[PDB]
Amino acid sequence: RPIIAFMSDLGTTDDSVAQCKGLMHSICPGVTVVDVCHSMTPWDVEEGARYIVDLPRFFPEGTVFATTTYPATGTTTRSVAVRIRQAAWAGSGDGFERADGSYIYIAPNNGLLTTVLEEHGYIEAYEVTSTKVIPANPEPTFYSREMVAIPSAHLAAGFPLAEVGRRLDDSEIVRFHRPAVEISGEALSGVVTAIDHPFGNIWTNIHRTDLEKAGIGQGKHLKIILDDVLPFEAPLTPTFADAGAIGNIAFYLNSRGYLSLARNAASLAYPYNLKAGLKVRVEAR
Amino acid sequence: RPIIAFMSDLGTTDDSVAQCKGLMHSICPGVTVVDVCHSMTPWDVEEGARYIVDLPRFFPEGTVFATTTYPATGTTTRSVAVRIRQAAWAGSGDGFERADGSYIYIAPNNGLLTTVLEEHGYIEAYEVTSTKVIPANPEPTFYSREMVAIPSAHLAAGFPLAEVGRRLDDSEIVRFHRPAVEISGEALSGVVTAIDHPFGNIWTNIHRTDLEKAGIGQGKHLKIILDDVLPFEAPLTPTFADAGAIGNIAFYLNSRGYLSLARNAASLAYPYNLKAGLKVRVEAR
Amino acid sequence: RPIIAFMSDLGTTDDSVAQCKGLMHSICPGVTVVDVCHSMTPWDVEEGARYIVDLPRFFPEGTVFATTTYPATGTTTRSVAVRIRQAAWAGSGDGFERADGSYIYIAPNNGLLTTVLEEHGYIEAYEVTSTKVIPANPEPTFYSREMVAIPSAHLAAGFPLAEVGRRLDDSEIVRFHRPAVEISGEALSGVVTAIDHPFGNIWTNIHRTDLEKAGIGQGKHLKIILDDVLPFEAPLTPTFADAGAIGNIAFYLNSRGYLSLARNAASLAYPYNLKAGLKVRVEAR
Amino acid sequence: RPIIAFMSDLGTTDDSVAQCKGLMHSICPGVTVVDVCHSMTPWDVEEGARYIVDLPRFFPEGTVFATTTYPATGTTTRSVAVRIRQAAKGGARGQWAGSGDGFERADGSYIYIAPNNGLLTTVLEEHGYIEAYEVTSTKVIPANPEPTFYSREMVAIPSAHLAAGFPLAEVGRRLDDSEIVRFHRPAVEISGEALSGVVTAIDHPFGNIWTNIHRTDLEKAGIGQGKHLKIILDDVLPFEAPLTPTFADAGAIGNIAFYLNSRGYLSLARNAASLAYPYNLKAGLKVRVEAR
Amino acid sequence: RPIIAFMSDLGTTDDSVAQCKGLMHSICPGVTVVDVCHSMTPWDVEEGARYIVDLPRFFPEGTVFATTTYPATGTTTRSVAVRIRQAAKGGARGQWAGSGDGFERADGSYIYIAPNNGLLTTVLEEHGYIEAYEVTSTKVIPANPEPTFYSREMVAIPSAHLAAGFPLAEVGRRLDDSEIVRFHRPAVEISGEALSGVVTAIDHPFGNIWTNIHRTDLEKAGIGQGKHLKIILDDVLPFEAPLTPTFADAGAIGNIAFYLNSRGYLSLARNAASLAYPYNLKAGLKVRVEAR
Amino acid sequence: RPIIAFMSDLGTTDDSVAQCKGLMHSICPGVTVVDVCHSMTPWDVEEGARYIVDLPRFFPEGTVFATTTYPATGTTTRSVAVRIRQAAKGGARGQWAGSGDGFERADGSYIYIAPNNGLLTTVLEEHGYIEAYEVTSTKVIPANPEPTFYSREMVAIPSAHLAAGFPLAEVGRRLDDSEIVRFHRPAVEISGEALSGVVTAIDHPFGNIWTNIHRTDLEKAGIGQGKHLKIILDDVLPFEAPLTPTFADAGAIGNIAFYLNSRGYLSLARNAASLAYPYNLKAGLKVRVEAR
Ligand SMILES: Nc1ncnc2c1ncn2[C@@H]1O[C@H](CO)[C@@H](O)[C@H]1O
Ligand SMILES: Nc1ncnc2c1ncn2[C@@H]1O[C@H](CO)[C@@H](O)[C@H]1O
Ligand SMILES: Nc1ncnc2c1ncn2[C@@H]1O[C@H](CO)[C@@H](O)[C@H]1O
Ligand SMILES: Nc1ncnc2c1ncn2[C@@H]1O[C@H](CO)[C@@H](O)[C@H]1O
Ligand SMILES: Nc1ncnc2c1ncn2[C@@H]1O[C@H](CO)[C@@H](O)[C@H]1O
Ligand SMILES: Nc1ncnc2c1ncn2[C@@H]1O[C@H](CO)[C@@H](O)[C@H]1O
Ligand code: MET
Ligand code: MET
Ligand code: MET
Ligand code: MET
Ligand code: MET
Ligand code: MET
Repeated sequence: RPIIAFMSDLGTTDDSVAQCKGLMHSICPGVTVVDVCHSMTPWDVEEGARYIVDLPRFFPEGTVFATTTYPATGTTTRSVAVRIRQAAWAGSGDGFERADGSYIYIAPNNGLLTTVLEEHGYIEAYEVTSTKVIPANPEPTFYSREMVAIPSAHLAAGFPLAEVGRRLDDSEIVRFHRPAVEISGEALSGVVTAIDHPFGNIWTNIHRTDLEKAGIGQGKHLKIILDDVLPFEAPLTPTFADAGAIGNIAFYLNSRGYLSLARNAASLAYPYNLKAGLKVRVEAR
Repeated sequence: RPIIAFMSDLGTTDDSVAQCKGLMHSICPGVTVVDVCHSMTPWDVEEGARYIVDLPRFFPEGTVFATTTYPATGTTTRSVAVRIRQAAWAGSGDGFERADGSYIYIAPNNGLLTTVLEEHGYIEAYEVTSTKVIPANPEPTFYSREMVAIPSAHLAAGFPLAEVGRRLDDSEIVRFHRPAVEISGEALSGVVTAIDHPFGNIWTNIHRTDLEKAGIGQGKHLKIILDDVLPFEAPLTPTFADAGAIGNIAFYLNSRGYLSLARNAASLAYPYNLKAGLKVRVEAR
Repeated sequence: RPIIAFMSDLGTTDDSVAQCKGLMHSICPGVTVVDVCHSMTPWDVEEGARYIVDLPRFFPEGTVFATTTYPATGTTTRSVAVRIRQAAWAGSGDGFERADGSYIYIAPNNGLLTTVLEEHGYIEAYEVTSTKVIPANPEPTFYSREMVAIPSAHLAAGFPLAEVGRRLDDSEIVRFHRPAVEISGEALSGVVTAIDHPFGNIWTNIHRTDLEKAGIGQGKHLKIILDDVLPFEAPLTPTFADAGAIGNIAFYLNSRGYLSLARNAASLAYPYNLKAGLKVRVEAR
Repeated sequence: RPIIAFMSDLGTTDDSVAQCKGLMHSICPGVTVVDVCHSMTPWDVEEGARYIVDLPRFFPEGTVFATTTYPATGTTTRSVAVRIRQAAKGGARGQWAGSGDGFERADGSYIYIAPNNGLLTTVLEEHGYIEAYEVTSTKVIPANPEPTFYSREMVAIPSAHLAAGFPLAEVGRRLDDSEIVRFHRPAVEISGEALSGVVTAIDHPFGNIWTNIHRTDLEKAGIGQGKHLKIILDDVLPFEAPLTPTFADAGAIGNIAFYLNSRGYLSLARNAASLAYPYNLKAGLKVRVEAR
Repeated sequence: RPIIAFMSDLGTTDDSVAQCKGLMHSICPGVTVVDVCHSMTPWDVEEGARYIVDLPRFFPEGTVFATTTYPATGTTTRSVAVRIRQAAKGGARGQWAGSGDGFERADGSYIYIAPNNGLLTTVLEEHGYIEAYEVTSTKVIPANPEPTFYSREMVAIPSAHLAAGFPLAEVGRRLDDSEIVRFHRPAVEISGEALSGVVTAIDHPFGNIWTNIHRTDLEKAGIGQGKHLKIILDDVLPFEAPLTPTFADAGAIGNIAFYLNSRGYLSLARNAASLAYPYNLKAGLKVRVEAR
Repeated sequence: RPIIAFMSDLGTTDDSVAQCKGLMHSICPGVTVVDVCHSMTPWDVEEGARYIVDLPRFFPEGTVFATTTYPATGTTTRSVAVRIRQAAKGGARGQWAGSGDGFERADGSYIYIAPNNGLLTTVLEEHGYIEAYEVTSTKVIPANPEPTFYSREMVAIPSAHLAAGFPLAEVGRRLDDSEIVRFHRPAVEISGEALSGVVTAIDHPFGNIWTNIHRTDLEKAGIGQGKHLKIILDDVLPFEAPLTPTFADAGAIGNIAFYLNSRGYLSLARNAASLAYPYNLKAGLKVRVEAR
């Protein structure tokens, strides 16, 4: 039962995604295509990375991840196809253990896989050039279809990964550089990485382990200032309801393990026009 | 061929729904996940109820409905899993008769299933606590995944419903209270329950049976006033085209059996900024 | 492995599409429903046509296309079901050749299939009236479900096309009339047919063959004026990156073969409030 | 104590109006410049016309009206300056303005000066005029006018000379009536028990709705105070109310009121609430009026 | 050289204000009409009140304040005209306005005329008054007032007669204090180290935030210049800053400042940046003040 | 008949401007306060500068310009008051304003008073000045200025004393030229057949586009009336048109026009249509000009 999990910037308003799915079913009969999302901000490689970095442990072994925003479409660039190592457990009971090397990502070689590779490691990476799995005459503006969707379907059908093209050195895989959290005492500086739609919760790049280094744990009183102006105060709690009344401010670690801000069953970011990229300062005593 | 029909407030812009689907396929290989919608207004239990109340007759028997907006995520609350009684026919010819007790809903116990239970009745309801079908260590902020998606997949795989947890008394199932239509002569008062996106038609809580009690039938001339200010007049007709010219006002019973307002092949609500919650007054003579 | 590719104006915010899919699975067990899109501008038959005209070559033979915007819902009108001739190749290598007569469209008879029929031709067309494949008592406002979704599933299950109703003459199939490109020297006049969401690229009705007639080929310097006011200049290039710096203007043939405008990895239409329908004038020397 | 009442499309965000006023004071020391408004939709002469046609009876005799939207600035066109005949009564009833029984205004006692582009159409129609002149004399306009600023050069500057007592007939040659540009207004159509017209304006900042159906139109149709009416907008919104003097007659806050506005025309509104703004109702919607 | 200071809800987009001014000049030749503002939210008497309560000390004695939002226009209601007692000192400190030590204003030297609908509540509260009269004499209002335009008929027109020297006591009968409509304002609540109040206004066009906590409230709570404060908005935004004279005392551009505004009330802002606009902060948010 | 021309960032929605005017009349009875505009973007001194630099030639000699955006209000800063030298000619051609050949203005005949924060940069640059003084005397400012309201305390109030004839040199000590704060403006870059600059302003309410390329810049580049030009905005929109006197020279309504604006700078627009608004074109876009 092959599965392709599909994340793109192709949108939800025309036939772009369906063209890809038709070909996926053409190449791999009985494939199941699971949509991640197709509404990421176009060409925002760091935003796309967030939508795909923690997928593996949720999916059956052998799942292929087709992940793409392709602003360099039509150029001599070629996609990269990678077998990751550690799935890094979700599910009922104690969850579902996944064996190493059980997932393949295929994407533009433009940094999209940066955090996937950082968190999971990888066993082998190849550039995708073989006309066995890509068109001999690719549509210049549609590499998300030609260089990702189509070869992802061959990989799901069991095309041997090592035959898609030559093996890449680690230096040939493009990566983006994320801003580091800055820690001084129990005072941390970071950024808003995302507005958690559709709730308007606010996600930061400050991880649980950053909090731990600052001696911040559950129940610690925090002050969080956004963009050096807008202040919030709350204890660190497991979840939204811990803020008490509807509308109250909660500080919590999100399901990804990162410090987040929210109103309890109300939207925090939207009424204040808050967006990703704002500076975050965290203070505890 | 097991089917899970999935309705959530999780949105369409990140990997939340895909995490659920991966696990559903992990737990129930060969399951088909049919998306209802994932864009309901967060925490609006009455809006969610509308999207799920009339699903059963459309689906093959044995379908599991995973339906969730979970503002109490992370608390000691537990989901409820319910086998409904009457499917309450759709399809070609005279439609498809569905046997009693053929569908299971699983949802937060927060009133989401209120109208499902009212229209279909139910045979048996259980709280979902067994670590055979939920995580032993659930992600606090993600009960829509942990307490709905994951156990819905076990139920679809044939996990016995009565083993998910203890059986609930009817008093333990939370319900919301809907405002009643008020009837005086052939004058009715109700509310706008929904803007019918993407058309901008206007749906009210005034049912066919309310109209019947007021002696209002097909062709009756009506005056409908919204929010005690904005007036419309038309005869009650079966459909949009019966208004005549494009843009003309039609009054009709929607596919759910409720009195609705529309412009013929044009949007009524959007140009006038009309939204759910407005008072509705209906007058006939 | 039957496939229905589903394009509608039913939206993504309620249970409308799921009601259709439930019935499709009810009628054709093991069917795969592939969503094209459901967010087309309601009742815009020319916009819908664009989303479905080039689908066939992407899909396995035997695929049924269920395509619908149905403003005449509830009237005596009946859908048309058509076996097209030429699929008109996509895929790896030299692509996937599709045999003639391998696809069926079913749609309102309201012009939606106009360009499908123009580009592919057709072998046979029927009105859909048999209560073997439509309801004996159709919901007046829901013909997209009753007259398209339901019979599309019977066709996918192998219901013989010629038995859905009587065979239509070509004169009985409604068509819309598209505005023609006007060519004078190497000066062309057309219109913006679409904003290419989510990128904000601008698509025109000026085809590669129109450019060829004007002696315009790759590298030719063009001036394009929108709405007789807003000017742009660039050489014709294969793709976005050929504009050079991020934000620079590119002129290119889109994946459909039509002259298009874009900023390189930035949105052209949105900052300038540009929308479909604007006049397009093209000048070369 | 001369007065220039100044209506333009120059806006309120830069020094354009002040340049005009500086010059008005330079030419007519002691002048008072009374702003009408400066926010009209640029180049909409029919909107501009509504802001100036009712002014004369409110002002002291001798007042000069400098009124201008000038899209033909810098061309060979020249402004028209005109002495009107009747100051004219106005309002829901038709009366002189002021305390007591109001202030009767003498004939021939106001001058309008404007681009000759139709801006004065309803001024001339409602007030009549004695003689009209094109404005060409370099005694009252620049010898070398700023091409893009005729609202200053050909309206503000000569209006101040006129306010200072410069003889109107010496601004340039007399115009024939046929040389005066006019726009054409939609007529009200009248059946016995009914009337059709149009929304002419949203009454800012309240959101009241003004139509072109005049008191005299109502009278011809046998409609007077207290008459139960239906007023349908856009053939889709059938409002019902009696014709009343004012908003509060509708009773509760928010209730629909039908009334003659302060210009003498049938209008709709909500009592101390905005009718047009919540529902995006705008000028140009068709109006049907029916006696019930 | 009489002055009428004119505050209305008539807006700045049509000829309504000019009609009023034309009549003011007709009645009081030589008058100067000083616009206060005309953009107040229609029918919001508490907002209108804030625009007029601090005016007297800024104007020459004899100045008449014509202040009006008139949703009851055209009813049997009549305007109130009143001679106030104390011009009153104001500001962050409480002083006379002007150069040097400021200009002391004599008592009984300003008249307000307004709809009797509560608009003058804080004027009367802060200044006191000698006598109040309903405005009924057709010496100073029309015999047949335009029903929808009492702001012109019952405020503008009589204000000009008063400016011209018409005796206040002859405008109509004396009112008892109980006949003067008043609105009720939220009181500041005071604990020893803390205070609760409300945002009364966003200070346009800067986006500063004004509260109802007055200097005298701070003094009662032992809070003076330099005191470290917390000001929490909407029980969700806990701003912290010392109380300072002005914006630049916050240091860097964009930093939060707490200060007494020019009306004497505790306010919050950013130094040469907008506080309220980027975050959609609006009047009505709860305020909690704490000494730190 | 003294005049104060008043430009501020105080806005048009509350009583701030009226407080200033009340005081101006208190100090200079008989003064006329001519509003320039009050809607400038707060604290944008370069925008404020554009609203005041062209004023002098339009006003009678002796006119005082009170011009203020004051983000440093309440600090030790003091306003600068200055007698300018040349009133200066202006416009597309460079001429005196007014009828006939215009009104020549004497030197040394206007005073500007402003925060010393660069607001007067282009005023001083284009007009020159005789002497500049810091404003400190309590004869003309309050002994105890309202900390947040220096636009009133340190500009409005002393401007009225100056209008009343108070000797400029007695407002405080003479400043050295180096003590006058200035902002720095982008220079136009000139190649033989081409020029680069910037959009300085959108011309509201029309949506015309103003650049910093001056008539004298065009002359240096050999560009005169009728010259076929290309003007590229943001290196993405290559407009083409001949240089013409005015908008209507473009022919049909909506056609692109290139012209020298009333301030003397190269501008782009559509003939009786808005260029900038439909496409969200704003100040700050780069400009390239090419002779064709
Ligand atoms: N204007 C554009 N500039 C650069 N890349 C684009 C543009 N429009 C679409 N694309 C890219 O083309 C890809 C499809 O091949 C999409 O994933 C998208 O990132
Ligand atoms: N700010 C919030 N307050 C309460 N519940 C939330 C919030 N954000 C997301 N959730 C809920 O968490 C659920 C996922 O477990 C979603 O269904 C959603 O209802
Ligand atoms: N107001 C309306 N007027 C005409 N058709 C409509 C309207 N609302 C929905 N529909 C149509 O009903 C169809 C469903 O049967 C949709 O495809 C849609 O086109
Ligand atoms: N782009 C434009 N096209 C035509 N006329 C204009 C334009 N911009 C301003 N004007 C006109 O110039 C006049 C000033 O002379 C204004 O009254 C205005 O109507
Ligand atoms: N729709 C309305 N309802 C009540 N009062 C109104 C309305 N429109 C304008 N007014 C009032 O009429 C006054 C003029 O007499 C204005 O001050 C204003 O407050
Ligand atoms: N938040 C603020 N920061 C700095 N200056 C301000 C602020 N609000 C108003 N001002 C200034 O105060 C002046 C009045 O003294 C105004 O001209 C204005 O520029
Ligand atoms: C991504 S834009 C170019 C590729 C294709 N035409 C599409 O719209 O998806
Ligand atoms: C619903 S918010 C918390 C759960 C998860 N992080 C999500 O975004 O869906
Ligand atoms: C398309 S509107 C009428 C059909 C159905 N009620 C729906 O909302 O889709
Ligand atoms: C309307 S163009 C003439 C006015 C002047 N050019 C300005 O706006 O500054
Ligand atoms: C506020 S209604 C009175 C004013 C007048 N009717 C107008 O707006 O023209
Ligand atoms: C710009 S702050 C000084 C003005 C005054 N505080 C006001 O806005 O009322």
